[PDB]
Amino acid sequence: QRVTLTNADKVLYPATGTTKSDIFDYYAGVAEVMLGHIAGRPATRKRWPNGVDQPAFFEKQLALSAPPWLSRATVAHRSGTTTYPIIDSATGLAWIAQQAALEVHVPQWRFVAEPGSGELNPGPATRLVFDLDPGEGVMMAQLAEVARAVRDLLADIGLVTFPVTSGSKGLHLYTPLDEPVSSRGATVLAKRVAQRLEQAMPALVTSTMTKSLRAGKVFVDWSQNSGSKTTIAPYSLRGRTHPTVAAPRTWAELDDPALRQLSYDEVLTRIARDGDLLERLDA
Ligand SMILES: Nc1nc2c(ncn2[C@@H]2O[C@H](COP(=O)(O)OP(=O)(O)OP(=O)(O)O)[C@@H](O)[C@H]2O)c(=O)[nH]1
Ligand SMILES: [Mn+2]
Repeated sequence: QRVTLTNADKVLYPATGTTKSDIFDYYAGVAEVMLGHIAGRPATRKRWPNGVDQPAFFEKQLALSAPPWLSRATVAHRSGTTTYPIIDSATGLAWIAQQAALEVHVPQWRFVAEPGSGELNPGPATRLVFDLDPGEGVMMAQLAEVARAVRDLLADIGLVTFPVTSGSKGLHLYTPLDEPVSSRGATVLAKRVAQRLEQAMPALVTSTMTKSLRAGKVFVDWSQNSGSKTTIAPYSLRGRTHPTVAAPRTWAELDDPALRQLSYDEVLTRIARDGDLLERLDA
């Protein structure tokens, strides 16, 4: 289990001078809190080899050159088969940094080992996710109000919801599923939540993607519960002008109208103070 960090001094975020080495330091720093929420999941790497002012790609297939110690599993998609890495150790996060994989994206299900053969196949959804996107003119205050409304509807079912500022423009919400549920079943439940909210507050919420009608509304994207979709991992850096993070928040923080995205240094400071706000999500 060995990684050599090359171009450690290469700036990946020109705006802030943040380097590959800084990204390595960050991922080392968040390893203990981040690994639980990506354990057992295929990791998709969004890479910016020349930094955030240069092109990115969304890399799913594991390269032939990938180190032999990386855990991996295969997924049959509608075209064929893809081998993914599974990130489950500090060394794995060191590899992520070396790859300039600023963002780590995962589905809401984990691999499960076969009864007799120990072969890894996709298992049930372990959590629901909601991806909340602000339409034009929509401020953080409205995103937070809609997030509370999602939380309340799920609370009517005895489900708990954890808020995450995405690091980009919106909010992500996670709710742990106590009993096993298929990704199909998860997508149905999430869609019904979204639709219920849109019916209750059609001027403030939409459950459909079409952008012509998104202005003034929060689009509550329920579709990333699909087995074939991903959502950025909690604690992931973002490939944006600033090295912001998909940062777990408290509901009390969401009562602040000045609510904003957090930078990676802030997230480290918060972990030092409070540990993992998502500790109960994948326990
Ligand atoms: N195919 C593909 N999917 C992507 C790519 N980048 C992100 N995704 C996925 O597309 C969806 C939206 O991702 P993003 O655009 O990063 O949105 P976000 O993290 O919710 O950030 P904001 O909406 O800006 O707050 C998620 O399902 C991601 O896993 C990409 O380059 N290619
Ligand atoms: Mn979004």
